[PDB]
Amino acid sequence: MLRNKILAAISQKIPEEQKINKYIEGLFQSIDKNHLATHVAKFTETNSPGNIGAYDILSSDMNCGYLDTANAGWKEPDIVTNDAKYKRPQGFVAMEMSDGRTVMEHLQEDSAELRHEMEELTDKYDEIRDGILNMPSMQPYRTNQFIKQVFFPVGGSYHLLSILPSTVLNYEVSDRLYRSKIPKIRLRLLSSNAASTTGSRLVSKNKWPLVFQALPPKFLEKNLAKALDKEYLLPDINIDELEGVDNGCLIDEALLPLIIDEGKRKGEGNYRPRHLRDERKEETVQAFLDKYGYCNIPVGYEVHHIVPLSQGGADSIKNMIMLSIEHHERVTEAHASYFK
Amino acid sequence: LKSRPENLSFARCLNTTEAKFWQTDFLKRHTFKLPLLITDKAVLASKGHEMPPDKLEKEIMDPNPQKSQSCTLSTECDTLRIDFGIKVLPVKESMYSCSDYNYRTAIYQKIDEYIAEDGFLTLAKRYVNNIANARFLWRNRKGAEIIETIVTIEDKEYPSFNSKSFNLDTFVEDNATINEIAQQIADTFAGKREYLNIYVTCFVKIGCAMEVYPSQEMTFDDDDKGKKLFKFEGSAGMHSQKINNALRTIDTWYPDYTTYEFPIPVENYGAARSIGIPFRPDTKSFYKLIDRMILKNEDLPIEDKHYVMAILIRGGMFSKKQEK
Amino acid sequence: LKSRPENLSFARCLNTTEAKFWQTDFLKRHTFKLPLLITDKAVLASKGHEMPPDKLEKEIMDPNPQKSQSCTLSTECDTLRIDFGIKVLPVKESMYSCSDYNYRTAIYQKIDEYIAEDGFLTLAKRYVNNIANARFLWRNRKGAEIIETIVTIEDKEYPSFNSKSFNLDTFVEDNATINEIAQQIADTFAGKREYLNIYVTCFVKIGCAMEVYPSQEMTFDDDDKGKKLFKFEGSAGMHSQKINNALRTIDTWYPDYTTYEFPIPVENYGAARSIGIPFRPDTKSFYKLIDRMILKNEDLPIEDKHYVMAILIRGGMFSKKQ
Amino acid sequence: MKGYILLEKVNIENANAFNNIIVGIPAITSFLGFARALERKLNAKEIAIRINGVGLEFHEYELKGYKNKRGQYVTSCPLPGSIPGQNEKKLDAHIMNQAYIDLNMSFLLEVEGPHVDMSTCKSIKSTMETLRIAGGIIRNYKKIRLIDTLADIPYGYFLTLRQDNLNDAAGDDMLDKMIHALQQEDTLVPIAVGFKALSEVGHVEGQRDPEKDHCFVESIFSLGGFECSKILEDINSCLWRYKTEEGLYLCTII
Repeated sequence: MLRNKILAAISQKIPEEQKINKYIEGLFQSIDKNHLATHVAKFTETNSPGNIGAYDILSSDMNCGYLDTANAGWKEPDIVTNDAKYKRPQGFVAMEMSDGRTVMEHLQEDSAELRHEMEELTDKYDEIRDGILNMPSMQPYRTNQFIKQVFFPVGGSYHLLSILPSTVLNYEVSDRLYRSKIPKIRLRLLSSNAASTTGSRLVSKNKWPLVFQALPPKFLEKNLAKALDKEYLLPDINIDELEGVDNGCLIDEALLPLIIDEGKRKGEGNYRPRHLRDERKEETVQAFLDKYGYCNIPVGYEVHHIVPLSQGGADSIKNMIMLSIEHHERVTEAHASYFK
Repeated sequence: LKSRPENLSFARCLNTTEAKFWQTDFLKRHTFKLPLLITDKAVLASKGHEMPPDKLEKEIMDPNPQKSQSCTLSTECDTLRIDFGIKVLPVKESMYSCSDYNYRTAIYQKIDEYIAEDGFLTLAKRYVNNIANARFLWRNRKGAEIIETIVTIEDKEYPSFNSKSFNLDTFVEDNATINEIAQQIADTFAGKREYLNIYVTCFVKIGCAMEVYPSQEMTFDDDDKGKKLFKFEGSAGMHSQKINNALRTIDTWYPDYTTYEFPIPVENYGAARSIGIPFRPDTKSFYKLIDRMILKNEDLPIEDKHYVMAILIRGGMFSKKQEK
Repeated sequence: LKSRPENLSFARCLNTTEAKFWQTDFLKRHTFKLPLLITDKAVLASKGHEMPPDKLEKEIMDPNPQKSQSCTLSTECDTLRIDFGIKVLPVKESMYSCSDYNYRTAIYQKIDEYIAEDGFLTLAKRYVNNIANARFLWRNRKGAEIIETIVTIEDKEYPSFNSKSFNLDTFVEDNATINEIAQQIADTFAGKREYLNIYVTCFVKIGCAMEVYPSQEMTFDDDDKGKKLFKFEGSAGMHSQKINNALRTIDTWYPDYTTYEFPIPVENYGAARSIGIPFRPDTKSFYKLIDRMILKNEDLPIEDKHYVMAILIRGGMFSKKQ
Repeated sequence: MKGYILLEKVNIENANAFNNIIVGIPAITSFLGFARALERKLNAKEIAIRINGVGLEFHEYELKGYKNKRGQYVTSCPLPGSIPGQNEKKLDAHIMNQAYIDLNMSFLLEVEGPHVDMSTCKSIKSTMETLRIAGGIIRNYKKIRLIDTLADIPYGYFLTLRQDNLNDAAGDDMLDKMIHALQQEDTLVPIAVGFKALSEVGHVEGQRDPEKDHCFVESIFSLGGFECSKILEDINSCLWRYKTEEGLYLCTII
């Protein structure tokens, strides 16, 4: 029943026999271009001239502490051509009949019914079978860009690598993750035309794979709280323009309630542990004095932060005022009365 | 020297980070700030897109449920604040890969000759000019009352700018702050400095409860097809690619400039998405100039040298035509 | 030029913010306001929908549990206050993308000609009229005693409006305040200014502990079922794109206008949900009209120019498949 | 004079996160290559040191994209500007598979050699500004410190190798063992740890540098786990170091 499928594949206005002729004159001319591979290039970037692939065959040592292709799953080889102008053999062997298997399997064991159907439909089935059944497996000759190349420290010297992706392993992983429950990603960043231009039929039919989700624990993700923890607050009272500062010292009695208010109406609901507290440094205060014409703190004055560091404050020139000892313990006991 | 090396690559010397949006008040912009968040929404429109005259008669009166996202300032904060940073690296120490050696020596010689001749000052001045006029506001810029920009290098707070008083088609070379910032950038460009760090913060008085415009993500999904805006650490932000595209809009030496009179972003073929045509589809492209400079030695005009070095600062993969 | 470019889109020129609901008393209108919150409410229907007679006999007396939300005034305030704002930007500086230069120059020339003849004054008058008659109240306008609308520009508080006197079918252009505001709006539209910032505050007196009607969220068949209302900064409010639809009801130039005699919102095909028939399904649509205006380069009646400028003010995606 | 140097709270943006079949944490080879590049940069300068063994401490992470209402992750990509080769003049460009991630992590380097002191920390601080981590861009850092006591390590979860859990599962091929072991324990995650060999050492026409030895490789995957710093067993049993065999370039702990 492949004749009507072939007729449906052809989209011309020629007669059905002419459709069959147009279908068949391309297959035996595209047999040579189709090749067999395992790690076919152009998967990372389709803009790569030529067809580069390894076709790994060796398979042993299912006991080491690492996973690679051809030792796991690996139940279908890669049939990859050079481009999409002649992709006919992949779709030709990709059909299924009423029995329930693929055309390639029937070609391998030389099914009698398919043989007589081909003999009815044409007279060159033997050439097609000889072309397909032992198709050449090519070597990865030459390299270009669009292929990820890195340097590895082998001994004291260096080696140049030519990393290639295993698409059959990708397809197997996609199938197993489809029939599983592990967290996974879809990764649908591809189109039908691009997947066709790769040339590999395994990715042409598996356009959007399934990928392992290798992530740190859930409570290690950034959010608004973590970002706001690293931000700190400074008061709006500029001591530079304020009256009664006397080169940066709390000098008059009738300004302390304003400062206690500013430290009071700005540090509510911001108590944090020491590891989240902003650390006081000895260089910020020294920079403050040096900017404000001093080297050591004057006698009778102690440094003080208008917004406490324990309540989301910041250590800077803005959140820093010099003031007398009595005012210091007054503000300290007022804040202890409010907070703790 | 017969052709370009089989593997040559560069890296961008102007690396920007992700911008972050905060909302505040203009009179208290130096003291406090508040987070800006992105809110989901759903709309119900009518089918008004251009339809064929057959489907139109059947589904003209049909409703259209759609999904979207939006960002909007609060009702008591009328100022938008955007902070980001730039890292500057020397052009000479940025050629990551070069297969050949004579080509590498020739490239170094031409770069040194350009440094001795001009000093990377024109491009630095143009980049700082793009920073000052706040071109990075692709959409929000429009309809702004006051725009203020502040640039800090490591601890020196340079005086603020006024981006409203800056044409987007002309470039200014007479400004002390622009002069010193561009001089430091050119020093880092040439090789006199190992690296440079810049921090930029812009305040916009867009109005009270107005709408801000974060960057939009590029995602694919079978079910959802709505608009998704860029969320950066839980707050709205802008992509680093979008900011970098505004900064490298300095190209005024393309052919037929007198017919258009606007700068375009620098690219290999002079292509710009806004116009839809390549301005350098010919012998004025980067490849032809670099072939007329390195392969066949010839003193190109100063404008083409400016364009070539501007391409080099942008970075890319300028290798030979790969063959099977 | 022969056809529209493959990429063409206009950003909107009238950016309306989102309304916020407050409640107050009419005598203390300029003294205080209180928040207006939304309350959950579950309901028990008696299966009143139309059903086939097969299962009707067995499933008629069953109850029906659903959930919903509601928003009513308090027992001490009888006035509802709505605050929102508008930003006005020039029409010429609104073409977001255009993959052609000849089309851009042609559109700029046409806009310059329209500014030369009309000056964007009629549309400005109609928009301020739609602001004044409080068409944006929607279901809150029904059964109201006093509706008072105030428009504030910068620091100039314009004289108040009596919104009930205006009729929702005819446009008044003789008011001094309406013309004064429309002058600034037309100046901003043409390009004499850079931007305009209007602020609208509306007081509606509906009664004590009556019901107000905020916008309703659109929910797809994914999360749940039930009525959900829009909450803007906690308090109830209206969607920004719902207020814009009311201010867009200016189109009185469609064919068969004498048969119906009411404005409709400006749409591409002239669709009107309030009546269910399309008013521009043919050569009078925007797509047909803009082709004769730009490509064929022919003169049009000033009504079609008004409609085209109204479409351009709203904005859209006027792309073209190759 | 051996010692340990800790780089605290390094932020990396737009780091590469897409291996062949892994999305998320970048391969360990990227971190080891970053350490090797740092060592090469110093050795090209006057300060001569050597780095053997790197320990990674995760603090924060964020995949580039968003989370679906079903809990899945959808990844976003930058708009492709231009691609060399054919069709390089058209405005729109082809889209391939890619993923990105931001992460803030601390590094522990076991550095050996002469003159290991505060001057070495200053040199590493000056020279680390011109580097990239796994294709990402460094933006900010807490500080650089010289650590000899395990108690000085800040709070965070290290990443180790747990290939025993992979080898102690049922199934003939190790894909089934890996899947089953992932089903038993939710902490375990699959990570890339090196490269195999698929060809022989030789020379080809066209490469990054035509002087070294060329060899086509594959990506090697294994399992790994996260252990807290406060419950860490010992300093030496958290490091990652190179391992070279007959075409078995790999990173391990030892």
